[PDB]
Amino acid sequence: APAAGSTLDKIAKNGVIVVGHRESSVPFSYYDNQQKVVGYSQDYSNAIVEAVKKKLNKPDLQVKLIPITSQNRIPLLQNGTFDFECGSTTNNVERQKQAAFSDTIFVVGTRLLTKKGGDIKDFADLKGKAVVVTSGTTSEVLLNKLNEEQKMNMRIISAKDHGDSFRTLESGRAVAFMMDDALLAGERAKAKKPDNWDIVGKPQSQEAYGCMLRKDDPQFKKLMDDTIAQVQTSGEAEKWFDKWFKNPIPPKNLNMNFELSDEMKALFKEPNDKALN
Ligand SMILES: N[C@@H](CCC(=O)O)C(=O)O
Repeated sequence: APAAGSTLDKIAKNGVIVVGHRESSVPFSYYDNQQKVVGYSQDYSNAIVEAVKKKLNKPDLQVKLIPITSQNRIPLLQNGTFDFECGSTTNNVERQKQAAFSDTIFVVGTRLLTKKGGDIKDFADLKGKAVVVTSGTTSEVLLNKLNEEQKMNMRIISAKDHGDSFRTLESGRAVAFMMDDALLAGERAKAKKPDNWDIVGKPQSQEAYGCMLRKDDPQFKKLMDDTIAQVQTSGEAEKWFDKWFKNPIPPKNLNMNFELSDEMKALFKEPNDKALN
């Protein structure tokens, strides 16, 4: 039975499960402009919600969706503003000190989005340039460290969410947008002129996405991991990948045209929660 102070206990006592979600993490957790929060990662959230309803024997359990940001996700998680979220949050050692993560659901490389006809081809070209990044992300940490350690004299602009960062680039307020490659492609898919943007540069890091939940809650993590494991090992995860990464997706019916890496296929065979950092 759920111990006091655990998430399942909180949900049962409050009579509702609070699902944190993203507004601009395409195509993981975002608004489809059809009144729904959708995406590859959100699909796991829905599966986890179903598992919770079953586990607690509450078929009519309330489900409340609350938007979160890269910057406020941990503080909101810690005071229980939301119970868990599946989106584009990187699982790393530092964050494990403040939260817990489910088995890995995606892997990304941190790169740059910039104009095709522009002069930015790699990270070295960013010296003395204006670069935008989303507040509270691993890319912001990496970019600031690179700026300091390599004395790049970059003017770093920190935006509230990925769409804001992209629009900063699109409107000429920055020459490049540094972020997880999948997210860069996601913002490009919503651009006024998608073809005008290229993802370039050597990845500054390889990062694993995991649904995030509160730390020291083994029972809720188990429920989430068990749900993820069945989705991945059954072949359902790949079907979700194809839907969100190989077919037209909202809100502009564009295609990500991504391919599932052999590494991801290996993980789907045997799910695990190892932080890549
Ligand atoms: N995955 C990175 C950037 C993307 C995001 O935060 O939504 C992070 O967790 O910081």
